[PDB]
Amino acid sequence: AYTTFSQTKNDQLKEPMFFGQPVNVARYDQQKYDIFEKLIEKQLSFFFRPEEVDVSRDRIDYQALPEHEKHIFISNLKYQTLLESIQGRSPNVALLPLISIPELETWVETWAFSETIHSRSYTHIIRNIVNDPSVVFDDIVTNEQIQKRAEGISSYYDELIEMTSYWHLLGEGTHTVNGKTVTVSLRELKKKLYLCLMSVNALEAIRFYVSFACSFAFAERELMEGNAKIIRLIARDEALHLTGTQHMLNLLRSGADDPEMAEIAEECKQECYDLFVQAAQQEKDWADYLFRDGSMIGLNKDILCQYVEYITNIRMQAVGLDLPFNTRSNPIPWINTWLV
Amino acid sequence: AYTTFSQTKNDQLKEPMFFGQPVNVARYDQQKYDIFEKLIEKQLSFFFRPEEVDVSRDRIDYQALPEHEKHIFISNLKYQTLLESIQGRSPNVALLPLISIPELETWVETWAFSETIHSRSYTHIIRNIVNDPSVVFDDIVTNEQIQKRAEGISSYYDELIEMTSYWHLLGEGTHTVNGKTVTVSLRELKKKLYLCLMSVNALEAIRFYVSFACSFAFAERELMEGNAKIIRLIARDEALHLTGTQHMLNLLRSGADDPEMAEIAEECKQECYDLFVQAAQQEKDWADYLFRDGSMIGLNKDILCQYVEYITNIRMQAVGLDLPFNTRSNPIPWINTWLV
Ligand SMILES: [Fe+3]
Ligand SMILES: [Fe+3]
Ligand SMILES: [Fe+3]
Ligand SMILES: [Fe+3]
Ligand SMILES: [Hg+2]
Ligand SMILES: [Hg+2]
Ligand SMILES: [Hg+2]
Ligand SMILES: [Hg+2]
Ligand SMILES: [Hg+2]
Ligand SMILES: [Hg+2]
Ligand SMILES: [Hg+2]
Ligand SMILES: [Hg+2]
Ligand SMILES: [Hg+2]
Ligand SMILES: [Hg+2]
Ligand SMILES: [Hg+2]
Ligand SMILES: [Hg+2]
Ligand SMILES: [Hg+2]
Ligand SMILES: [Hg+2]
Ligand SMILES: [Hg+2]
Repeated sequence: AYTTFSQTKNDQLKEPMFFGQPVNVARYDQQKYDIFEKLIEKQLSFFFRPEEVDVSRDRIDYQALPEHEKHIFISNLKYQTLLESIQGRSPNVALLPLISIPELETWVETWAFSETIHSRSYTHIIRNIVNDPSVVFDDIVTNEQIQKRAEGISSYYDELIEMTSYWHLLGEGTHTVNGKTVTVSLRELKKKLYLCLMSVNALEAIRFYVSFACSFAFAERELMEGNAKIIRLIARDEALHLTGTQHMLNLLRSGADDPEMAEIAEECKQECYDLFVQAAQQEKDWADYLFRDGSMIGLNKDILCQYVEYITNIRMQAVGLDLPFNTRSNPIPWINTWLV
Repeated sequence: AYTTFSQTKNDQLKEPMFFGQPVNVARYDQQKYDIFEKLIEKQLSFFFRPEEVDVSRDRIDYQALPEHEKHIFISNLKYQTLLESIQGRSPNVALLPLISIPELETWVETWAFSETIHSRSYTHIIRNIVNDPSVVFDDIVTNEQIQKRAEGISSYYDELIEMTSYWHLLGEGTHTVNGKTVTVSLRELKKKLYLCLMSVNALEAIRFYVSFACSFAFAERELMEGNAKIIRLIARDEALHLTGTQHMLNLLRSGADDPEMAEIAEECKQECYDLFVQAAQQEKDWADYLFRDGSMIGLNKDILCQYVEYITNIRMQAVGLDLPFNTRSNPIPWINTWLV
């Protein structure tokens, strides 16, 4: 079972990242993997207050926007708000019960906390550009075009969480529950974690970044500048989150942290590849719904699909997956002015 | 049954604090109880960076400190470190999966996050006053006297977590797990959550404050000035945390939230009372160990016991419980100087 304070004195430097003894003492004078301590420090140094950013001129810019451009901006904003809602709670609920080294535990909480600041940031923006925020927030849960993503994301988390509970409650083996056989395998749980981490890595590395291009395109035309300033701060944080997931995945696949995981990762290689491409395709399909009533200056369906493939190739190569698209240089070099 | 993003469009203003539909959209433009949004805002305004606080002078003070005084200072520090390690992760693992309103969800994550900063604060202090931090940190896990005082904390959380897992996995009813009859009652789960909350209230409002008195006793001597600055920052946060738990508990008691919780609070009033009496005794029994090699002017077993009864009565009255101890004046008025 899981415990909030394992009574066994253990060498936290020798535990695997996940599935080892639950973390007891929270100390930061030493780490098995210093990268996580460096990320905690950097993230703490990046704390910011959304409410302090002036977004008053965004309201007029928005109202002045053509109806199709308002649709593009608001749709994108809703999607970002959805992702931050999930990322503020999920890393904690899903990973905290499985982490066995202190630096990773605190990094996860720090990462999750920064995501909640991002959510508060979007509330700040929304309240400053529309008369009734409720209109926007309610459309997030039910928007068909948006939910054809949250579902896939929430699924990986939910499945991992459920299997984690069965593991902590019953342990490994073949069990019976109300007339049904329930099999609990640590190997399958480890796979569920790897798949979930790969999914979150794509979320942090591609899903967020595709939306940033949408927001900064307005900023290039000197519009929605308050929103832009807030997005730059958020993007600065996501870069850290992506560094974290990449290190977790690379440490797990190399076999240096857990030989079994490396074995499992090699085995589900094609699955992770498809999972990554699927996310890229979902971002691609959004472009259609996004630019249905027309596109705008500096951004269109074609340019967006190009950027998705460009970014996807980079991210997949970063975690050892084959490149799914033809190589090319950045289709929108101007984005570099706004990104880390 | 738990999900990271419930697909049902629900009015978050009408959900109960706990056990309702899992929070989907993280919005901060409105709230059922604005007190939690006010707490989030305040806690964010109190963000501080421990490592900035100079504690080099503390090393000198500590070493030049009389042996028995080093024992008192270090023992108190190790207990505080234990509580922060627990409080940094527990609210998230035990409460997040059960919260149903966005303002409370984020407050818990913000509260827990601040506790991790407190943990980092203690690493900063420990690493700077001792030659080998590993001796201190490892003793935290094995020290029978420390685990004796904290007995009951991790246990409560762990029980709530297991029962919560059974609830999410099997739902309400009587089940058969591996041939054993397992009963899952929402009513009983609610009781467990309520008692866990009263326990955390006692931890935040009593256990932390008794430790602050020991720390400030040195500050009164113009010693351990760096530690003192940090403890003042920590105390500032704990005041918000206990304000939060007192409000959660009293709102539940009022019957304005979940009607069943009002019934439960009433039914287990003797249990609530017993929790405090037990905790108070634990804090007192700790005196024997703390002052085993001698005490200090103004800080001894009798004074500690008087302070424990003093603060316990104050805290119990704040949540509507009868007072177990004889009424009395503050035995250490000098502490007011350091608090608030
Ligand atoms: Fe974010
Ligand atoms: Fe992120
Ligand atoms: Fe604390
Ligand atoms: Fe606290
Ligand atoms: Hg996931
Ligand atoms: Hg995940
Ligand atoms: Hg756009
Ligand atoms: Hg885009
Ligand atoms: Hg995989
Ligand atoms: Hg994948
Ligand atoms: Hg594409
Ligand atoms: Hg393309
Ligand atoms: Hg508890
Ligand atoms: Hg609790
Ligand atoms: Hg004390
Ligand atoms: Hg009860
Ligand atoms: Hg009670
Ligand atoms: Hg009570
Ligand atoms: Hg006493």
